[PDB]
Amino acid sequence: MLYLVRMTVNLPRNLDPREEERLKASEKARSRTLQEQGQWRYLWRTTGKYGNISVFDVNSHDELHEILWSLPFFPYLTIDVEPLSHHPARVGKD
Amino acid sequence: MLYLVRMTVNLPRNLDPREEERLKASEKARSRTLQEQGQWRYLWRTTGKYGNISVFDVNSHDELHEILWSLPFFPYLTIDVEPLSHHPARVGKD
Amino acid sequence: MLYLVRMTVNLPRNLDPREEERLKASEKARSRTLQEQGQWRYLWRTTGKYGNISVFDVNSHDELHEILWSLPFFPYLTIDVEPLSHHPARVGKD
Amino acid sequence: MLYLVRMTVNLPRNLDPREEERLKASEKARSRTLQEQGQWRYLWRTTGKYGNISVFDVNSHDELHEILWSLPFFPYLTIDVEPLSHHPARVGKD
Amino acid sequence: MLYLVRMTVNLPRNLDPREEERLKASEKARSRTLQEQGQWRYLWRTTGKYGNISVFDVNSHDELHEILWSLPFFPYLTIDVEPLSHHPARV
Amino acid sequence: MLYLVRMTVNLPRNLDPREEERLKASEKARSRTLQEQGQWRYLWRTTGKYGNISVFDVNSHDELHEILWSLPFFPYLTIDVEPLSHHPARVGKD
Amino acid sequence: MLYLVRMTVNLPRNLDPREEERLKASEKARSRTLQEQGQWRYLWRTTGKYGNISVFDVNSHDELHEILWSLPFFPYLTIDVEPLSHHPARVG
Amino acid sequence: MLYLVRMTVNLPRNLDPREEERLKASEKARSRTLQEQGQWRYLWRTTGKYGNISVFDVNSHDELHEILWSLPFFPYLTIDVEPLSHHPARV
Amino acid sequence: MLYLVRMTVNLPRNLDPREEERLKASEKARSRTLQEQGQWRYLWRTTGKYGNISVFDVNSHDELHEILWSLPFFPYLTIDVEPLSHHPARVGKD
Amino acid sequence: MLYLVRMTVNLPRNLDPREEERLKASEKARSRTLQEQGQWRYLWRTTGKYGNISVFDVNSHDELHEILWSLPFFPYLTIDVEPLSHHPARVGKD
Ligand SMILES: [Cl-]
Ligand SMILES: [Cl-]
Ligand SMILES: [Cl-]
Ligand SMILES: [Cl-]
Ligand SMILES: [Cl-]
Ligand SMILES: [Cl-]
Ligand SMILES: [Cl-]
Ligand SMILES: [Cl-]
Ligand SMILES: [Cl-]
Ligand SMILES: [Cl-]
Ligand SMILES: [Cl-]
Ligand SMILES: [Cl-]
Ligand SMILES: [Cl-]
Ligand SMILES: [Cl-]
Ligand SMILES: [Mg+2]
Ligand SMILES: [Mg+2]
Ligand SMILES: [Mg+2]
Repeated sequence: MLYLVRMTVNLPRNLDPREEERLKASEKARSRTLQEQGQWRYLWRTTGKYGNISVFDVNSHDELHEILWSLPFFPYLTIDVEPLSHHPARVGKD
Repeated sequence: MLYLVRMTVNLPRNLDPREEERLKASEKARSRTLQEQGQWRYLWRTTGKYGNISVFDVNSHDELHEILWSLPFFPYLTIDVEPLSHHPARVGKD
Repeated sequence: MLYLVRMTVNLPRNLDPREEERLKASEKARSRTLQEQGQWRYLWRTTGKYGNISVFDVNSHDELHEILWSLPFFPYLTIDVEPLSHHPARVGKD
Repeated sequence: MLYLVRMTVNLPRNLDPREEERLKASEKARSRTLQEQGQWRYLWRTTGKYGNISVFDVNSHDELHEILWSLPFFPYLTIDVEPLSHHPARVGKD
Repeated sequence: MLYLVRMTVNLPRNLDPREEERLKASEKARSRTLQEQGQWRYLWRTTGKYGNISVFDVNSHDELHEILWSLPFFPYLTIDVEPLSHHPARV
Repeated sequence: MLYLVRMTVNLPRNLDPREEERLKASEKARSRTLQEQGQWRYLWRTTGKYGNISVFDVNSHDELHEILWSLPFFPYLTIDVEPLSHHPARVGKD
Repeated sequence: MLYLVRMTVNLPRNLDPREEERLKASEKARSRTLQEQGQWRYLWRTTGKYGNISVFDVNSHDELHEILWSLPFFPYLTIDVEPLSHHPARVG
Repeated sequence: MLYLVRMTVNLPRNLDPREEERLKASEKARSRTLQEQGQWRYLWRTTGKYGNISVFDVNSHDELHEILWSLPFFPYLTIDVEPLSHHPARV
Repeated sequence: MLYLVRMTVNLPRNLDPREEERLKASEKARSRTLQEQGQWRYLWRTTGKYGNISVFDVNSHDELHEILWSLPFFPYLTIDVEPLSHHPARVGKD
Repeated sequence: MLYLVRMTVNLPRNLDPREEERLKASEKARSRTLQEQGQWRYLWRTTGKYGNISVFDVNSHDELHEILWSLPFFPYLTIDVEPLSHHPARVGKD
């Protein structure tokens, strides 16, 4: 099942610069795994913005929740989740 | 380049049914052509709603504008256009 | 899996009263079938308003979409859909 | 009487880790008792968010207020409360 | 139980004038009985607006729903409902 | 003349317990005084929230501003003020 | 008592032309009176829009309400009302 | 030319008492000068809130900008600026 | 002085076709004159929309008001106006 | 490709005068270069606010994104990006 997921990142200014670097690296490694495995299907950045606009391909809401909750950035994210359906006019794969 | 495009459809209440069925057919035919040609890259239906969420891959704003203005549904659409950029953490193709 | 679904009903003021009564009877019959078959899991009235707050239990976004699209009231509904996940603190049935 | 209640949780970043862990266990024990007793009728996780959607079954607005005010998380919650009425098309339990 | 209820009225421009007079009289008669009985506890008009801001006192959500749905104006109202609780500092 | 006033409270997290309780005590005392004198005509708690919905009965906007300013909570309140007029269909007290 | 009042005007497209010119003349005459009295204290037009942004100067909310309800345009107006208080830094 | 200006004030919670005092004093002195000179034409308090609604009378957008930027409170203000035009019904 | 002006066009669906043609021709001729004279300094279309986003250069708010009020499309426009100032970092023309 | 870009600036309250002076200087120098090279086509101040309205002229969304990310002010900016198209009624340069 497909979901459109928007994430806005607000890392705190008083965040320790050294922890910030560890967080950033952990986040990148985690999104790599998830893209390689296919759950994180598309990953784009809205032009001019931090954060991402993505499509996830997972088999349940619970799975999507666990993936998002697991992200190192989660405590600093604002997330919007929108289910996507097959469009009858679609030519090719969803 | 990539654009995330949301469209919501509000067809007039007083549309003659013979016109409405042919308008829907022409819209579907036009989106088919655009998907086949590659400009309309992804097309999804907003779950529970008469609209679509799409990704267009076109070479200019003017090209996207002309494509949207061309749609049979255009006079009845509410459209939001968001430019998408490459995410540095992307694994694979944009 | 579960979805929280809000629906608000806006029937046209010019609706033939006989057609309005037929439409309402059709809507009520359709929601009965969907509740008996288990997809329409919970159904409440929004106090003071002509609408409902519901919980649907289906196997895909597409299933939910087809169900909502099929409702006799669909052309007159404003619908919001939100996925729900199992809460780790839940004691009892979902 | 039933109420739909949305809660979003924003724990302070400067929360002492032992304070936080015990706050989390206290919250879970409290929601457990309220669910066992029936006042907290349904509880779901908002997919992708630190929060919940709940249905409470209590005898008065005052009873609901006291329950919410008493939750360990209350000082860190954003709460929305909406009364629910019995829907005439309901087949099955509320 | 108390509820704060806001109502905004939008009567259609194409309402038959006689029908509009009758509707207004029916609405006023209905709010009169509900206020006399106590369920419609307070009724104010928002300054500058064709609406009301009210407090209802009823025994359940279902009772309030039936009362609101019963109003002659219901098809033309935008309604917001908010539960009110006793304030511990109330004197 | 009558005003509907909504207040939401956001106390600082960094208050010593003694200063927090003193603040809450001063607030309660101030609201008691205004209620006894009649300027604070009605006072209700928003179910599930730390705030109030109130009706003030005062002789000028200037008087209302000074009253609201004078509340110990003022520096921590979000306030909305709405003038109320006598309703021609009213039967009973304002 | 001072109030900041915003009004946006939406006349029906199907208004009889004669009736519409009459309504406009009645509105202008009514605002003239209220301005002469000082109750409609300031009257401006938001640049680019059909309506007004105004300050009213009246004794009570109820008086303001009757004034607004009285306007020939009232059925076609969207109105926002905000109370204004004396500012301690005001000079004059 | 006239402008309707809304200002909402959010002073830092960490300001020194003495420093905040001086800052408020500087703000009040600046608004006094601007009102005496006529550029700050009207100044009202938004009832119940720490803000103001103002009308400015200046000769260009650039002049208004320089005036607002100069306010001691500027870093702590949220400002909305609306150009006002002469109303044909103004007496 | 300069103003950013956004305009969205909503022509009635019940316009006689000749009237609509004349209206469009009149609008285009009026915007031509204003651009040639310099009051309408810049004119762009928001991609995907029937409107424009423009910069006007006029000597007063009243002058802008009269120009906008003059437009044949005025009754069908939603307009937003915001003042622009010379930016101290600008290199090149305004 | 033209883009309309709004930026609002929120500099940290704790920057000392020399930090602030240097950051502003760096931002000004960066915008100078971008204007000289033609990517930053128009630049105006938002009257009464610490911000700007700009028109950028670049060959891809990614080019704009890298330019915005490169600004000294970027961590402190709120940015909105809107694609612009050529308007059929335009007389003059874009
Ligand atoms: Cl990200
Ligand atoms: Cl699930
Ligand atoms: Cl579609
Ligand atoms: Cl282009
Ligand atoms: Cl329903
Ligand atoms: Cl929770
Ligand atoms: Cl009413
Ligand atoms: Cl309170
Ligand atoms: Cl007007
Ligand atoms: Cl009054
Ligand atoms: Cl102020
Ligand atoms: Cl246009
Ligand atoms: Cl002017
Ligand atoms: Cl800037
Ligand atoms: Mg007209
Ligand atoms: Mg048309
Ligand atoms: Mg604006």
